[PDB]
Amino acid sequence: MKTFTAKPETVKRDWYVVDATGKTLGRLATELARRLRGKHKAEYTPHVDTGDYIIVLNADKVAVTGNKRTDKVYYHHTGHIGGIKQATFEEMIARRPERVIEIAVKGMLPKGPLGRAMFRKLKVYAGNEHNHAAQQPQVLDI
Amino acid sequence: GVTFAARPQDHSQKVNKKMYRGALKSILSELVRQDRLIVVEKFSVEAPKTKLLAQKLKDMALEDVLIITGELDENLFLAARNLHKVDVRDATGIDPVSLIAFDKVVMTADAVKQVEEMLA
Amino acid sequence: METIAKHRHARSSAQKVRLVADLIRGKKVSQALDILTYTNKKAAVLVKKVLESAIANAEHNDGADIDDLKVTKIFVDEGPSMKRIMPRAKGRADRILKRTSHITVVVSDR
Amino acid sequence: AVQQNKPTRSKRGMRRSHDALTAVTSLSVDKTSGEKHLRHHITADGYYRGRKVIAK
Amino acid sequence: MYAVFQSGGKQHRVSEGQTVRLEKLDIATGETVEFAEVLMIANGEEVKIGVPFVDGGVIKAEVVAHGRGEKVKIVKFRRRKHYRKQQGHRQWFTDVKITGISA
Amino acid sequence: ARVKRGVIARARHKKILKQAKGYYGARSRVYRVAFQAVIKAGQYAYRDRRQRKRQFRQLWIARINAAARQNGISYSKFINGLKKASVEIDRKILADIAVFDKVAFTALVEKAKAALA
RNA sequence: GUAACGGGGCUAAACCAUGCACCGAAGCUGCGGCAGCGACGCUUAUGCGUUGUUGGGUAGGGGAGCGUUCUGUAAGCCUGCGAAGGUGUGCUGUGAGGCAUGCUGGAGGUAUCAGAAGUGCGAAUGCUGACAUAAGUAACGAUAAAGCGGGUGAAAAGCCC
RNA sequence: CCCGGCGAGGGGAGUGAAAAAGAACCUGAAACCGUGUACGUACAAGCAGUGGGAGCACGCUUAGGCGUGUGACUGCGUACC
Ligand SMILES: [Mg+2]
Ligand SMILES: [Mg+2]
Ligand SMILES: [Mg+2]
Ligand SMILES: [Mg+2]
Ligand SMILES: [Mg+2]
Ligand SMILES: [Mg+2]
Ligand SMILES: [Mg+2]
Ligand SMILES: [Mg+2]
Ligand SMILES: [Mg+2]
Ligand SMILES: [Mg+2]
Ligand SMILES: [Mg+2]
Ligand SMILES: [Mg+2]
Ligand SMILES: [Mg+2]
Ligand SMILES: [Mg+2]
Ligand SMILES: [Mg+2]
Ligand SMILES: [Mg+2]
Ligand SMILES: [Mg+2]
Ligand SMILES: [Mg+2]
Ligand SMILES: [Mg+2]
Ligand SMILES: [Mg+2]
Ligand SMILES: [Mg+2]
Ligand SMILES: [Mg+2]
Repeated sequence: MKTFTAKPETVKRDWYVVDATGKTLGRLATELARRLRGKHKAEYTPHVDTGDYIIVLNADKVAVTGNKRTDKVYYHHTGHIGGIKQATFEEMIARRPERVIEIAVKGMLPKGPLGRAMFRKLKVYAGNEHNHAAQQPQVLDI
Repeated sequence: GVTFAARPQDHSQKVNKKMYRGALKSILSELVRQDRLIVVEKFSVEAPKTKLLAQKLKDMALEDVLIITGELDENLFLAARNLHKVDVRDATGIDPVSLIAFDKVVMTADAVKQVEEMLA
Repeated sequence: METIAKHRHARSSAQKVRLVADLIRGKKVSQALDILTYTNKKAAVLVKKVLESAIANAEHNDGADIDDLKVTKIFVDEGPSMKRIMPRAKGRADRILKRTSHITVVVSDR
Repeated sequence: AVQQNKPTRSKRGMRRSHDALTAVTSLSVDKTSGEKHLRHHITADGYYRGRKVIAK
Repeated sequence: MYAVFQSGGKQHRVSEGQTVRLEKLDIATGETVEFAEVLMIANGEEVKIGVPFVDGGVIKAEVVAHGRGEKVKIVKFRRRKHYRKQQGHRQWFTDVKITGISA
Repeated sequence: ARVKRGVIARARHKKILKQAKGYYGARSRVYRVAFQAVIKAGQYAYRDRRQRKRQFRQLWIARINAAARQNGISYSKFINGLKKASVEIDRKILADIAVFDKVAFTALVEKAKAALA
């Protein structure tokens, strides 16, 4: 007999809301990447996106510990001459604060097509209200 | 060329005389045990005619046989040269391979005496 | 009815001929002839002669009415290659392949 | 200047993909002679835009 | 109602009337077999094993056929060391139809 | 005597190319390359017949851990509860149950809780 | 080009000490099967019932097999109601392989048991024949120069006037 | 008999048991090159497989699905001598 494998035309996905008022970054993106990959559903399948859709708001109000507001540096390279660009945490807060959540989740998610496809289910916003009320989102508590 | 070319080689083995004679003793004993051996006094015909020879083999109910003689008859050898399933030989000129190959073997009684003297 | 015509041992490369054949594969006969007529290449000349041969063979040996006729199958296989010596510099020589083609055109009505 | 591996059928298709012929399919019909020709080009019968030249 | 049991060193969940491939058994073709080492029986209300081997639980089954499985290849190969082997294998199976479930 | 080799060579080559249908290019067409990739396919077959067991077991354990945390307990405490409840149900069947019949799994969790505390 | 945890990331997800769980390999166990070596009884390793044990492996030693060509068995057997070879499929054994058959082919092949080998190819910048590759790329052979009307001709920048 | 240039080559007729035996000629493998159908591929990287596996198209039926062709996605994974 053959053990169950999830089928992408049968997948029942749901929608959730995460308040990010004052939460811890790594410990939050933990639960986020978990719910996006589908490690919480009993019908998990490693090659089928079996997670859910998550809307995280107040992404500007994430907390980190220590001097990571000052000393933790995000680096990226262009591909050019000496094109290494660095930015601190509060520089990312001032520039585009959703990038912190998005890069942390993308790092926790796998590399490749299924990782990017389940990363597509992550919607983050800096404010407190949003334009996605039509999907009947249920509050996630964490 | 060929990597190791061939030469005209003699395939003649060496046969021990006692091994040869014991093989012939055993081969005739096994012919008797297979009941493939018949002994009569006289076997000849006084005309060189394969018609007469084939009629005599029909009267003896014989198909693929081996004739052996005490001494050799002109007309008897002439009547079975042209017959493929039948060879006619002198009692000296024998081979175990044709002793096997032919379905039954018939022997002159004088040839039986010469064979048993020749084996001893 | 499918009607076959072909040209063996044409003195041109099948690579060059399939460039012409890919224009008129599947089209009608009249537009096919017009495209070959106003297409400016050696293989177009050759396949125009082959296609006119196909037209005539279809008209003559079997079912007529050219007006109800479409270009259906066309394929250009490669043929044998004539192997010549070309003298290059410093005493050496190189093989030369005068590549040929088998041009086959099958024409039918429906 | 020479290669180090042998290229493929697939690479040969990817290179010859654009080396493919574009027909004209835009022919024009002369009013007078009642035949067709290339646009701005003359007929074999000395006609162009209705009027007449050599027609040898 | 469905049943979970132990047959060939491999546990199996099954419903009533289902055909299950198993390991080789010494039993004949048309002989009826039973299993009293059942682990789970379920309905709207279920009975699991607390300690194993359900009290009233029994599975009646019928052997349908015996056979040999799909052949698989074994290739062994040491690169640069001048050694390779190959073997072939088919695993013996018995097919059963599960007739009866009882508790 | 002199023996020619064509028929038996063609048989062996044809057998290997039969085993190498569906491969990319010279892997399907050329003996000197197909004979390598079939042996490598044998290596990977000999490896992955083992690795099916690891990969399916970690799939099963993932689904059991997910459904156990749905019913409010961890995988470790759940397996410990089954071993102290003397339960010998394996992870294949538990995964199939935790997919299909949730309530049976919930009752197994409650038995593991009662065996734990 | 961050670049001194693999990474994301962590004030515990780090460190010292303690406990109970869990994961985790081709190790161990469970099932089913093969072979070798013993050790056993009917019986003679022909085998059968267990039971113990072993089974990574280069150079290399030993033991057992398959398949091809030819000779005897073969003036026998198969074959024009279709042989060898070629291409597919299905079945079979641990293995080299075998068996039945469709299509092609159009006249030879050979069971069983023995016998003799030019007896099994991926490699040696191996030899011969064929076929791709760069690729429709470079070049088309002194930079002394060509232009037009007519003719032949299926069609002419080159041929003729 | 027809097309084509009084060609090369071809389609019919026809001989023949056979023309896919038509003079490059018995059989006609492989490399290589085409044509048609089915499936996949245009946000996705690496000895191109293997293992799992969704979907698509056919062939079977005891009609549960066993079979073939394809292989979205995923774990592992650096040819041979
Ligand atoms: Mg990874
Ligand atoms: Mg092929
Ligand atoms: Mg454990
Ligand atoms: Mg294991
Ligand atoms: Mg083991
Ligand atoms: Mg065992
Ligand atoms: Mg060994
Ligand atoms: Mg022969
Ligand atoms: Mg060289
Ligand atoms: Mg060479
Ligand atoms: Mg050019
Ligand atoms: Mg170039
Ligand atoms: Mg150039
Ligand atoms: Mg140039
Ligand atoms: Mg010049
Ligand atoms: Mg002049
Ligand atoms: Mg002619
Ligand atoms: Mg030829
Ligand atoms: Mg021929
Ligand atoms: Mg895409
Ligand atoms: Mg990898
Ligand atoms: Mg070698």
